[PDB]
Amino acid sequence: SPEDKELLEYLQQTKAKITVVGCGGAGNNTITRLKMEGIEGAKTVAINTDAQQLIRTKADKKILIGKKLTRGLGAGGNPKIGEEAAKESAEEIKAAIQDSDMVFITCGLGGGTGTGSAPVVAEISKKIGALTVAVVTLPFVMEGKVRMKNAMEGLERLKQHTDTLVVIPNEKLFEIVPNMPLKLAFKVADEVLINAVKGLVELITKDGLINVDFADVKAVMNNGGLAMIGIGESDSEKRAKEAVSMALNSPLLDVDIDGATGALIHVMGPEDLTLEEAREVVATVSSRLDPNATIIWGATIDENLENTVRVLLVITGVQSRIEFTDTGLKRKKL
Amino acid sequence: SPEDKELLEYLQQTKAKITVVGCGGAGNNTITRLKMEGIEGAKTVAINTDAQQLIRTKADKKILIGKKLTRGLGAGGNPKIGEEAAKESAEEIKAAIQDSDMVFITCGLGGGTGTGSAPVVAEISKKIGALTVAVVTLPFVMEGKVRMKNAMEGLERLKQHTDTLVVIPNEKLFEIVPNMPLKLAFKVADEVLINAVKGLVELITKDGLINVDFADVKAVMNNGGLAMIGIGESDSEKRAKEAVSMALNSPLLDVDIDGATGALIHVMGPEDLTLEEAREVVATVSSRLDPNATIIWGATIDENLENTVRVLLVITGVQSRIEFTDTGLKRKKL
Amino acid sequence: SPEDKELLEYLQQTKAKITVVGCGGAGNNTITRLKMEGIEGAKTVAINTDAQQLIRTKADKKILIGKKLTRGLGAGGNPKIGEEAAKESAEEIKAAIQDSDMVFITCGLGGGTGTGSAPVVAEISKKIGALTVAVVTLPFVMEGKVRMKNAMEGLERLKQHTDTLVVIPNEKLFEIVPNMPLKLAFKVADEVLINAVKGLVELITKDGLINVDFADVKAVMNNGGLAMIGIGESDSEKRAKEAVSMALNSPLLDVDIDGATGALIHVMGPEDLTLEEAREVVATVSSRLDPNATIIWGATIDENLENTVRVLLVITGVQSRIEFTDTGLKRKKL
Ligand SMILES: Nc1nc2c(ncn2[C@@H]2O[C@H](COP(=O)(O)OP(=O)(O)O)[C@@H](O)[C@H]2O)c(=O)[nH]1
Ligand SMILES: Nc1nc2c(ncn2[C@@H]2O[C@H](COP(=O)(O)OP(=O)(O)O)[C@@H](O)[C@H]2O)c(=O)[nH]1
Ligand SMILES: Nc1nc2c(ncn2[C@@H]2O[C@H](COP(=O)(O)OP(=O)(O)O)[C@@H](O)[C@H]2O)c(=O)[nH]1
Repeated sequence: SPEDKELLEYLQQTKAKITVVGCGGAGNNTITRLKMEGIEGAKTVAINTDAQQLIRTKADKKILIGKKLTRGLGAGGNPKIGEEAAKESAEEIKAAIQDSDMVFITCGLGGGTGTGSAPVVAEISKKIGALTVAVVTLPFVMEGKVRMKNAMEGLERLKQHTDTLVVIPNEKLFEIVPNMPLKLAFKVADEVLINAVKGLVELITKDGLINVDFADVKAVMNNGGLAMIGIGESDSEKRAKEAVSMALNSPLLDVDIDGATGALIHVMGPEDLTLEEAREVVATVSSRLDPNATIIWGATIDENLENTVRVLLVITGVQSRIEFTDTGLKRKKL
Repeated sequence: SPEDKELLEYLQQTKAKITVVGCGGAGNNTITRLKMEGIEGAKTVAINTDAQQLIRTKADKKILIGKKLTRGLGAGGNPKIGEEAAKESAEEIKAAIQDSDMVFITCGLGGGTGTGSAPVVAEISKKIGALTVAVVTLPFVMEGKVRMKNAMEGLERLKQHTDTLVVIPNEKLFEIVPNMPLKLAFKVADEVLINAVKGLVELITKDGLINVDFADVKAVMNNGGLAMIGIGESDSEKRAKEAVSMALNSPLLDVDIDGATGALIHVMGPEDLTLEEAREVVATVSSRLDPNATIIWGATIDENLENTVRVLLVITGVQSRIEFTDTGLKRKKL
Repeated sequence: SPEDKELLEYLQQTKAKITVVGCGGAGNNTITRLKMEGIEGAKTVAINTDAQQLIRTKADKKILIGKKLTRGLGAGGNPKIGEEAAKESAEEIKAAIQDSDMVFITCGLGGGTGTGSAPVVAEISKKIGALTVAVVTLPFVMEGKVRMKNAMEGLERLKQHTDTLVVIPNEKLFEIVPNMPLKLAFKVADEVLINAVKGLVELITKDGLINVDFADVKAVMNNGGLAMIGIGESDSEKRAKEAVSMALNSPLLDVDIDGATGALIHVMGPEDLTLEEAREVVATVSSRLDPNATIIWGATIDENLENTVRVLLVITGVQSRIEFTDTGLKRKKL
């Protein structure tokens, strides 16, 4: 029977179905790059309340949300509209992430479409029973108080309908290249973003020097509460050791990780990458979290990655370590 | 791309998408006429719990609701059944008004299908984020106490899922042609209805001596609370002046309009209609509402409208001026 | 018009649309038999969280629920998973029972897919406004305390989204053939089940010596609260009298029926079945319930039913007569 045959086939699926949804201009901007630089095994869905941005975007599926609310003309920086536009198009959004086993909601918090629609796309995803993960940034302080109070509130809302929520405070990007002209500001942030997102998807989707079990990912990530990134990499010949300290020290991991469970580690390096450098990476890390943290890791080889090995680090469940003030992420004072 | 092309096209839409849903026998009866006399740019959806009436109706789309509840055999005057039949067919109803920018729910309150299903079609419409407007009548007192207590309760329910709700008390039709035999009763009511409904749709959809901005309509109507009609027209040569006083005095505007915001004014007249008579119309009106009422108006020319100019008047947000007793609309006593 | 023609046709439907949904292994097992032995006018839908069982099943439609939650690999005896798998696939489940006028949810309570998914399929059915009926069993005591505490809780949950819920305690199967080896245990239970389910469907769907009005069924069954079965049959020549006492005495009707309203009686017999034996059957029964119980009955002739007449008995609204302890159905002590 065509139903039995279909059933049989189902059992043969070997790969997890990952869909990436970018919201608003920045999120669409991100989707456009993954769609070009390629995002190993993942479909891209861009959703915007602004038709012009949506149109100049490159994605697998485009959805103009808020068609009656907005008119294809933007949400004017208003999270309330981003939200209704998304609520108004729930069906359509859900129909795009419907078959995904895992869904990543990415965007720049602070605007109206992203800040308002991300929590909506997230709650819709959770309903269809998918692994809901958000890799989202916080505005630069230069952008002002209203942009951040809005970003904060969005983060809070996004917290409730998210399995794991990865926050990247653009402000620390300045702790990485101190005298950056706002120009690069958003170009650096663009980079960090595409890394955090691609680093995570491939860690789960790209064949490495280890089989990384989606069932494990789902296990851990199912409870990443509030996670934070760490990126590091060494040109030198003591790579692993330097790439993981860089990472463990990135100003992006702006949190006290001592009391942290779960972690996802992706070491990427050239063909001369060793399962041992990977392990070095993993233990230097394991050595700093709760003694029982569940750690997911993988190791992939990157063509264009010269003599270097990057080390993406996603430390989860740090929400008790942080303070959600409507002025930003404040490292908790107990 | 077919998605981009589509997106582009979207931006070119110039006309608001209006769908008119008539519920129950009277509502279906109304839809049948708009479908014939033509309702400038608006699709008609008739929904009934009675297959026989539905069948003899003329509409763009027909929906037999309550197919399992009822069996295509009516709701026997019961609002409770009108409601479940509609709740039972929500999906189907929603699929018919799904793309509308604006939805009009029309019916004769007092029966079972209309009284029960109108609030359901209204809440469904609001969910899809459309401009939900109801042009609905109240039964004649001859019909009795049960018919009205049911109509009242329906009006209340309809209040919660409606952007603006236009009430037409058939009882005042007698204040217009005093010794009317019940025959005409429903023939007069039929007229007033088709006017209130067509007058409003064309005001928004028919090209006049002024561009009427749907964005303005949505603004005002988005808050018409409880509205009431006024119809007037003058054969004479001081038209505007006579047509707007007639209107301002119609026994149908059975409410204290002094404290009213928003209003929609549609003056229709022969080709010799002036933008000035229209303005006369509008100011005589503006002069009687809150000094800051938002007034939407338009002016269209009607072929078959001899030497006359009709003046439809929809005064909104008068709900504080009225008393909802389960015996009818009582002009509030503060 | 194709819409009018369609409407017309609708009015001509003469038969109620019955869909039977079996959940989990036992439920799928049951569906497989009705699908083969044939279930007079009823479509079969098998739903399972385990692909292997689903595949070896025979049904009109198969649905693998919990595809993201479970992975086509079972629910491991967990009701919590049976539930999420079903909640996760609500749309798909609903799309299969969507046009039914009546829906039967059948399964063996105690496992994870059935116990968890039956209440979900039931609440979904009630939403589409269908006659929701469950013919479900309770585990044998040999299976242990956890299997039953889970079955009990499922029964409770199933109570809330069910029009009438028919419980068959497998434990009393031993009061019928006392020294049964667990082998037959489940083979006897298999029989009783296929009878209770087919007996009820045909009583409503198979042409007998009486027109049984679906409108009556819906009336009664709409309020069967907690029902219990009785099966009996006589080889002899005083059939009716013996078949109805057997039935009235079956250890399966483990409840005090004196205070019971409604009942459904299906007497099946050979071609020499009399409308009078049927009436004998019905009055011996009527004589023992509340003096105003609404009794639905029918009478059908069965080819392969030698000189015998079976008598299926479904006595409804006995929930006040029973005690729901998380160790089984205890005949209430007031
Ligand atoms: N990385 C990155 N962030 C951006 C970019 N443009 C804007 N943002 C950030 O994202 C936030 C929202 O901007 P935008 O994406 O335009 O918002 P929306 O379209 O209204 O949802 C801002 O507060 C910025 O910090 C961009 O090109 N790259
Ligand atoms: N204008 C108008 N009103 C009607 C007509 N028939 C009934 N009504 C009114 O509408 C109410 C409901 O009647 P009907 O449309 O038959 O109700 P339903 O079909 O049961 O929902 C009555 O109480 C009447 O006042 C009609 O032909 N024209
Ligand atoms: N009649 C019958 N009952 C069964 C059969 N297998 C299991 N059961 C009963 O149904 C309950 C659930 O078993 P199963 O159908 O495997 O559960 P599930 O697949 O996990 O939902 C058990 O506790 C048994 O009492 C069978 O073949 N026939």
